[PDB]
Amino acid sequence: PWNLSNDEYYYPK
Amino acid sequence: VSTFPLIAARPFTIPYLTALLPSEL
Amino acid sequence: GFESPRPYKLTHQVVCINNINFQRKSVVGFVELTIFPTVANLNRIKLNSKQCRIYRVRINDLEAAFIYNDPTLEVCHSESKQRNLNYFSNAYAAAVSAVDPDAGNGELCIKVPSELWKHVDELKVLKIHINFSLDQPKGGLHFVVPSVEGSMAERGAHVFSCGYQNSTRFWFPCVDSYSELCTWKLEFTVDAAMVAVSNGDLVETVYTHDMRKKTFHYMLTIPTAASNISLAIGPFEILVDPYMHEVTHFCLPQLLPLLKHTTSYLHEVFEFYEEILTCRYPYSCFKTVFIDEAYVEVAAYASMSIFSTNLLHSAMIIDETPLTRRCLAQSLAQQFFGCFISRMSWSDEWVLKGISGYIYGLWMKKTFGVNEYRHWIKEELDKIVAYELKTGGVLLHPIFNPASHLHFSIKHPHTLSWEYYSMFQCKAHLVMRLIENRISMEFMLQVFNKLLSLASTASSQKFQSHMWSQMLVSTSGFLKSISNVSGKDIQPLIKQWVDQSGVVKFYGSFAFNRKRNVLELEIKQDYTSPGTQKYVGPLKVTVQELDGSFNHTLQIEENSLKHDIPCHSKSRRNKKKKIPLMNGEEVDMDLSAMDADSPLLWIRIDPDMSVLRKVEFEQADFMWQYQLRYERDVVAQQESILALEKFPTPASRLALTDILEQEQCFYRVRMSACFCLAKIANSMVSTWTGPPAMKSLFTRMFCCKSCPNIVKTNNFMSFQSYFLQKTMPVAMALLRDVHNLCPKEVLTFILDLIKYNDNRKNKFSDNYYRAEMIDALANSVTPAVSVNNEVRTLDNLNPDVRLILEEITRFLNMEKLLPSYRHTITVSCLRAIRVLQKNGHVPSDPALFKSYAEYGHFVDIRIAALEAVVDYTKVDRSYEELQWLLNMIQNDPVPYVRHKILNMLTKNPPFTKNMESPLCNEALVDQLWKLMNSGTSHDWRLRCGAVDLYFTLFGLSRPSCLP
Amino acid sequence: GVLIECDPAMKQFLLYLDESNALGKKFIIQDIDDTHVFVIAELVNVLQERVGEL
Repeated sequence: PWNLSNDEYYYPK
Repeated sequence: VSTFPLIAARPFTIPYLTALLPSEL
Repeated sequence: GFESPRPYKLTHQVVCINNINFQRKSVVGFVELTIFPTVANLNRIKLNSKQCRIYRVRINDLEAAFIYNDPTLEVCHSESKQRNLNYFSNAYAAAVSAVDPDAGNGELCIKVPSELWKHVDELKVLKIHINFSLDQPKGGLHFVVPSVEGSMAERGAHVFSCGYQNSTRFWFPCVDSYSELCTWKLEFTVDAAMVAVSNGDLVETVYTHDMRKKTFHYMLTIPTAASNISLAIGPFEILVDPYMHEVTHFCLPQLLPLLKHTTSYLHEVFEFYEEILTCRYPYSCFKTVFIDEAYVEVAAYASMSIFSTNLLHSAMIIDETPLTRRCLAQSLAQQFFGCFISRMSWSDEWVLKGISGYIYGLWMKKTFGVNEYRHWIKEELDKIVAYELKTGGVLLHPIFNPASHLHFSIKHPHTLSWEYYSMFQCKAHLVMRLIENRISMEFMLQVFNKLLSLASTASSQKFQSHMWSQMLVSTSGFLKSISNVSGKDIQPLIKQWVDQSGVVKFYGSFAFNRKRNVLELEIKQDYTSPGTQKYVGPLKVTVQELDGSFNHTLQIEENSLKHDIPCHSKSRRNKKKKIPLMNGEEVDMDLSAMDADSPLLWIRIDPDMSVLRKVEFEQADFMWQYQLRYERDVVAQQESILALEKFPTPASRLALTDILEQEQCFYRVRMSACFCLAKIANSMVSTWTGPPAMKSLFTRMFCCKSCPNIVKTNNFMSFQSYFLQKTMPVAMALLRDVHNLCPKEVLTFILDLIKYNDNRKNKFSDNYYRAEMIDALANSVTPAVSVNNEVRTLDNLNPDVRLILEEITRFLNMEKLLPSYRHTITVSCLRAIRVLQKNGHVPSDPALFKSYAEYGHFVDIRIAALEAVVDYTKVDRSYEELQWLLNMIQNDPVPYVRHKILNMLTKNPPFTKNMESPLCNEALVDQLWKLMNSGTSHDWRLRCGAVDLYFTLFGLSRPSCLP
Repeated sequence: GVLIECDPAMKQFLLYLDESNALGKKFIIQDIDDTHVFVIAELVNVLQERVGEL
């Protein structure tokens, strides 16, 4: 129901 | 009937009302 | 340039519908077309019509003579003894081409009266007034009339236009092609308590003189095709969007709060699609209708979308919010690029399907994150390589057979198999991602904005198609607009991935030369398989060495096999320094497993998925473990999970367990690591030291600190440990002991997870977690040890299975009194009873599933019960159950259920062509040939499903089991 | 290759000649551990001259 992709740890910028 | 009795499946006339609607709200 | 295949040009069409009778399932109406002949001596005018009884036709208020014949009603003659499928496919393609409006043809042939020939030679207007009647439609308009008494608005009866592609001929006579654009005037005289939703904007709503009926007048000034015109008449609850005010949402009665919560996100979808493209939404209104017994889950017409009510959820329902959200998003993407910009031929359909799927993927990227985007792209690519290696290949943009490796003709959308249609849309959006890879994303959005801007300057003119054909896109126009905005042409990429119909297969293996410090890759292609083709372009490879991550481009010509790339130092093993990753960060790695002589940690062939490929790389197991742990790409973590199943060493168990414990890993990687850890644990029995896999980890993550066997009370507010918590016992139940039976330590753990479940404290529902608990109980069932075919009775039941059977009986009976959101526990319990019947535990009796597959049940229960009956008639070779299923295909009220029964009977067939079965009569061949020929003549999706079933059962040649 | 058994403290003596000799591409082709090294066949007799200083 939300983002749930830990994007700040895989693509930090 | 004594061991594992199942309530028989009855058809609804409008099944989305008993499926989709929340009962505790 | 667009030149019409029709000798006339249609300007305006009036569709008036009166007397919608719900008791008799009947509509009456007329249709008035305004055509301009482009060639003199027009004589006959050929229109499209199915199922409508044509009463009278008047051309310019003069009585004209029409003749009707539909060759697609009975495709081959009844007295032809042919029984091969290639004959039927050619005859069906010829029959569909004989009613095709994309040629000059059509089903209703009207003869122009003689006195109008001096009006038609000097090219002046003709106004054709047909009045018709649908007596009891088997297609097109679907009447959902419940059997509660009361008025038709009090019982909840409604009509909606169903079908796919050009299926508007099924409810009024038209020119049912996507290339005949005209303006529209739509009047519907419905009951006073009902509302009629259609395309355009509602100009007025007048009462009738008795005030018992009212007429809805719609006007559509944007020139759309007849195939984009829809209708939904019912007692709908109206809800104006509180954010965007031209958007109205219609639901069935008593479902207004679900509609309020569900359609509350749609303004963000509108804002996204209007800011990546720079055109505003082209239509003046937007209407979302939610209905019962829908054809597809989401249909998109001009200025209107028709969804099923099964998408409506409340605020406490998770695991359904993203699915409904993305259904709304792809309906809006098709509003932009399937309904406003239309198709010039049946070729150039890949352009529209690709642009719709590509901008919907951009929406998914922004909304759910880049990691969910990469996971979705990888699952679509795996889907297409599985389908294309299975059967032939999908050919985007064929030239008119061009694809003769497959049992249907690809000249028309209504002869395609449904799986081919799904893979067509899937491959179209992946090829559009490839075009974005060659020509950057901002130039791609500029292409789409140029197409939309040409269409919207075209959409406001009044000239009858002098300029209205700029709203139709083609392949040559799309490539020319790409070449206009970028200066590069993509003709090699178009020639390889569109015109050629194949995917590539890569087999890679490396060797590190220590002397010259090089990495010798060895990439060979399998190009002799039936689905494959040969790749000769460039190929990216990413090598992670101790000095960092380096990309290399390899030129893979036909005679190429060995590619020597250079390697860097190994001075980050001399000092302990951090090894820099693919992104800017750097981590501490345990280099004890690495080779002493090689610096390279892992290799990835084609990391960005820049070709339509299937890679089979041969790394070492420590390289797969390093790629699972320290990679910053989710598709590489998924492929390392997939490749670690072949290496059951305890270092791989440590790698997957460290992935499972790790938050800040993407959650769908940990959900895969559960099943990979279960498979590895099953393979290293008689070596496993401590408890079963993931149990201690479950008690560490999700149970109480003071009580290890009592689970914590449910708080599902994190949405990543909720998914991991509901997927971990399902994988944990696939554990097996040395005796091939599930251990009683994991089964007891799952039963204690079921008993101590308390959900009185979270703001979310528990139906999916409990349904997954039933799925975990079903996974633990091993086949029973029947002796001398002993009858399975209650006393000789397994002591393990009696607890499982008690739990699923309790769950199903409690669902009968307190139902779940979409009867998820009914579906899970029916699936588990079929699991217990598939092994020798419960008697193999289909009567329970036959009672759950009746008409009055919810559609998820129906398809789960019918899946159980299809599995039963495959295993027990039942003749009467197959006749039951074929009868249910012939006469069921819901056509989605008929399509699903044909689909499930194709996926899990009762016999294949190789098998000798008792169910290989001439009677079954005659029944299925009659089902292809007649019987399925009203749907275009049941007929392709019957063709698929006949192909799966009897093959392309003459049925063998025949005189 | 040519298996050569040596001393752990003497293994790095042949590695310094690898980074100094410009005859071939690389002297040591595979360094097994601390008491086993490999070599293109040609420098055992030449190494015997360096024993006077070792």
